[PDB]
Amino acid sequence: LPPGWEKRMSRSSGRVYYFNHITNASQWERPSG
Amino acid sequence: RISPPLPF
Repeated sequence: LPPGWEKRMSRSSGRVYYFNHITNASQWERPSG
Repeated sequence: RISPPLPF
């Protein structure tokens, strides 16, 4: 995954979700499928 | 405050 994809902790489930600020997209589910 | 809905 591109450098812009960070693994960041999400509020509700306490989950490690992938946040990307280059696309500004946010995926709890895996970006690569 | 910024928390995502899951794509599934």
